[PDB]
Amino acid sequence: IKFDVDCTVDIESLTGYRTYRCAHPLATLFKILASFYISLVIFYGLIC
Amino acid sequence: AFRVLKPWWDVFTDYLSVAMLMIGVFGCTLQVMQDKIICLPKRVEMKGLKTDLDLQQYSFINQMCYERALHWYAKYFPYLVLIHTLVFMLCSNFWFKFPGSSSKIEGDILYAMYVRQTVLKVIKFLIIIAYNSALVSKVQFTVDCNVDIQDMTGYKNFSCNHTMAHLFSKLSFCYLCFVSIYGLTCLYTLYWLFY
Amino acid sequence: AFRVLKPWWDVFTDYLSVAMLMIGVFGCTLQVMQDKIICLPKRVEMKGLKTDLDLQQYSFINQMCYERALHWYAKYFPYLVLIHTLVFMLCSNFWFKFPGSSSKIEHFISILGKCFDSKVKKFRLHVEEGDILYAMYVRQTVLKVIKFLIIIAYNSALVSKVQFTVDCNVDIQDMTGYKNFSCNHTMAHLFSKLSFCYLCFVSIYGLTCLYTLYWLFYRSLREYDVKNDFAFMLHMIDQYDPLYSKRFAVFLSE
Amino acid sequence: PAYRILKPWWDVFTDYISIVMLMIAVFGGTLQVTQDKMICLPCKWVTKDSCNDSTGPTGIKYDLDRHQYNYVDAVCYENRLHWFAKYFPYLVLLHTLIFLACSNFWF
Amino acid sequence: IKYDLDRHQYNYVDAVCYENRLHWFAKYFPYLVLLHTLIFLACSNFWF
Repeated sequence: IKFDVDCTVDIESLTGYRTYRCAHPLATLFKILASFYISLVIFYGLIC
Repeated sequence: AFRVLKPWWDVFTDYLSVAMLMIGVFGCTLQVMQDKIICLPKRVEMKGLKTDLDLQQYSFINQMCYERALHWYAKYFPYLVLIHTLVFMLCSNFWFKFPGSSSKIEGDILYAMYVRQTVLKVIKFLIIIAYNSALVSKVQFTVDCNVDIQDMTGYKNFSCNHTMAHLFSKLSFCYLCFVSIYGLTCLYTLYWLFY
Repeated sequence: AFRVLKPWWDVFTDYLSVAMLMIGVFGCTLQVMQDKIICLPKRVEMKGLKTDLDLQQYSFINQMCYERALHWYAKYFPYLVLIHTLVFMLCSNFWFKFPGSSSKIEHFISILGKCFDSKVKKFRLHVEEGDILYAMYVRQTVLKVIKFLIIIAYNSALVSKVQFTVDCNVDIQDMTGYKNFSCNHTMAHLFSKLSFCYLCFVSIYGLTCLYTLYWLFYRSLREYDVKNDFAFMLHMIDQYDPLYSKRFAVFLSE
Repeated sequence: PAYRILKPWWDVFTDYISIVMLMIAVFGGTLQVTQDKMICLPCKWVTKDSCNDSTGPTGIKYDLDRHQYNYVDAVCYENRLHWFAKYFPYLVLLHTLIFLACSNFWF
Repeated sequence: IKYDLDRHQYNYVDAVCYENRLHWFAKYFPYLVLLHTLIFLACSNFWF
């Protein structure tokens, strides 16, 4: 989960460029939720 | 075992926690739907000031400045409020939920848990205030970001405005008030355990 | 302990409060979703008037002018109504959310039901030692009158503040190239009529409170024999139903 | 029901934990449904399939209409975004559903 | 590259290509699933 990715999707015949840099606006929030979920899973596993 | 055992202050704290939860849910909904930052490049009868930026470039600038510049308290305020209010409700109802205490209420372990719950709530009030008071002023309706997006947008300095901040300024402040009253109805409880 | 305790004016106040809360929630929803300000630069067969402004620049101007120029009352009328209605409802229901009155009224309803079926000696000892409940009700009604007066008096002036058209002179130059902007608040003309209906509801609420003032300050309900608390709690059920007083007065008689 | 006596304390704690996990799965799922996009800009100067990144400033012109930006966003989001970034809430929801199924299977 | 197509032309071509050359099992999968589950439920609870 990264905020920015680089894709070489390789479609020049449609757009005309080689590689693109893209921002994933929800990446930070998804990382926060992933950490929260793994903490909850750790508690669940300890109890189990 | 749910209605007559609640004293006046417990019910009033429950009402305040419900109000705080409602405010947190409203803030989270606003953050989900109508939370965005509008940016412009800083340094380019009267005519316009065209900067020849396509819409996708403006969106990229908005997201870069939003993720990098804005302080995390402004971004993640409603989730913090929701977590704190949920923890308060959980620790208030824990005196009923716990099976060891639920069986007895329905040894002196029953009272130590209440003392610990009151201590935890007081500590929560103190630690909530510790950063809420010092970070409420952090939010600003305007902001200035210098982000390394040149050679992608051609600019380096941007003036942005965070639309929700104003309402958040009217929200967190009011939320802080609902903390203080709650704190009283918390501290009073602790006093009844010691006075 | 639910139906017999509500005089008709109390039910009218409850219904008006419900309607006001509905209006407040509707206004809050409209503010959240469809509240926005449309802005244009003031001054640059007919043609266009191209100001060569990007969409992002237009949106920036919109947000700046909306946050700055638009009046605070226009921005916070729904939440204002929400808070006032919540305070009214909380004040009205606090008389029964309070545990002490919950202990008093529960016993009063038990003894009233027992007296209807066909403790009173202990009742006239433990209950007649009050009179603070009559004072509490009087103070709550006075507080409601205060709120109604303050609301109407200060709202009748600021209601005219909301306007469809609006003007903003904001230092957006060197970012957009203009300084003066003409804008419109799309839902302002709807907010005007919404606030007018809210004012009418509050006025009827205040008139109901004024009639409750007549009921509370015309015949000195402190005495009726019974003490002030028992006389007040008898007058309440008498207002709810004139008959139950006759069936309650029996057990007092020796 | 009166089965509340058959649940030890840890079972109640796991029920609450599963409820919280389900709540965050629903939240992360609606967020992923209604807003999850990629915002792509092409890089003009490329060095080894990577962005080199090297009298006021004037904006760069890529000469791409909006629909081409949408298409490149869709393609990049489909291909060069790791599945765990996209399908995190659905995996959380599936794991919580099977945890709840395990918890209440004997009932 | 440039195609000199306004936004509405893109929307129209999207609509046409979506109606014509997208396999129906992609468009109408959820409706088929809903129908099959409804008839499964009606089979399970017909006698009751």
